[PDB]
Amino acid sequence: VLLQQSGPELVKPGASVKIPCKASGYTFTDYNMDWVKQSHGKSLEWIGDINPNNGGTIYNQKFKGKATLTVDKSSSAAYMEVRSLTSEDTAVYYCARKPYYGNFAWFAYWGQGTLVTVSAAKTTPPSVYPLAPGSMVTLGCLVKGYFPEPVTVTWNSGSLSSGVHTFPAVLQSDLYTLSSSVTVPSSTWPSETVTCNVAHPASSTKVDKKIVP
Amino acid sequence: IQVTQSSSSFSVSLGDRVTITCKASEDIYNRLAWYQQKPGNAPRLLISGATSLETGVPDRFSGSGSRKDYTLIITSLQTEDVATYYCQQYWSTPLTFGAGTKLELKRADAAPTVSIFPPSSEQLTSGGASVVCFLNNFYPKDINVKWKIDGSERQNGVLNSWTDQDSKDSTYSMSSTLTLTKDEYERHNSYTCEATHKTSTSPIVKSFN
Repeated sequence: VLLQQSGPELVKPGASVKIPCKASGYTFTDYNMDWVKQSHGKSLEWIGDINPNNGGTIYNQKFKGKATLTVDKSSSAAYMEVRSLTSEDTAVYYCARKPYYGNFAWFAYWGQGTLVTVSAAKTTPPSVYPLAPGSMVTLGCLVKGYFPEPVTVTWNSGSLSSGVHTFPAVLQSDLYTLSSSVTVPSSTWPSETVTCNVAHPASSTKVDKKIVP
Repeated sequence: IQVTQSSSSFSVSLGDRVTITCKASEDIYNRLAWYQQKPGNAPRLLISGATSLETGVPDRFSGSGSRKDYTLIITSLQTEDVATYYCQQYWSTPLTFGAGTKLELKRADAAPTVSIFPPSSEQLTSGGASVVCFLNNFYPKDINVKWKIDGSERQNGVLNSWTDQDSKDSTYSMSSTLTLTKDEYERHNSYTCEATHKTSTSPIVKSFN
């Protein structure tokens, strides 16, 4: 049993997005499919249920209009379209299959989930700033004003890891910011080079920032 | 129908017997399931019909209760058991889920290691000025950070980011950043970040002029 959902989705406010859930490994039309919403670090919220055999739907009233469930039996796929997207719609949306006897509405099979981030920001590379002190010394790197997530941070091309802390990004404005620290022996710095390497896939940028006294 | 788990977070030690409760607003007649979820992954069904363990789910897990009170019990809590747990009723639609109970591992208390950093010359050229303060490897997770500029407390312009419990040493770390314009940053002289943590009566204070 496999429930395949597409990767991260970036959508503009006011637009609509159609989230697919490709099923395989079982007779698609013999099991109902449901959708669940989960906001960053929050609880699970049930959206609705659809019978793939007759297309019949049952919704959590809260999402009427906001979400529309459909299926394409000929292609063993279920879909959920979310419309008039706003900031409150940003979350991970999962499809989940019910048992043959749908009455027992629990979910043993889930899709990996699709993150839908609603923003009007345009792709923007991060500015990378060195953080220098001012027998262990802590150094850092501030990565700010980038979009969308994520960014990859390493130290000395990945040779340093034990003493590193890279923090979860946070939405400062409509742009993200994150920081990373690294702690090393006082005898290795500044006597030896310490550099943070920052990559941002979205804008195909790669930056190396040596930390200097 | 609503399901309330009450316990939002629980500190546990390996081998402990943890109990997570879930109360239904009305009789749900054993139509309740429990799920386990770890960061970045989808929920995993552990129990259905209030007491039936799903295949693969270790014997450590078990469920009980009835009517409106249900419980999830973990006998010898193992590291692999650290996660968030959710109950869900399916006696009536809409289906509803509890808020989730997150378990965290207990360890020795540890004071945070605090470091403060003035804005880099590179950022100043951009017209911005971020003062950064790292509070690393502390326990328990509860901590408060206060920023002061020339003695006055500053709330606006502060962005905080917290790591999840470290899987290697069970500690927590925090990063706090105060961002101002270059002009404002240059108007003041003394910058301080103060951390209040149970491991010290006096706040840990790092500052610079």
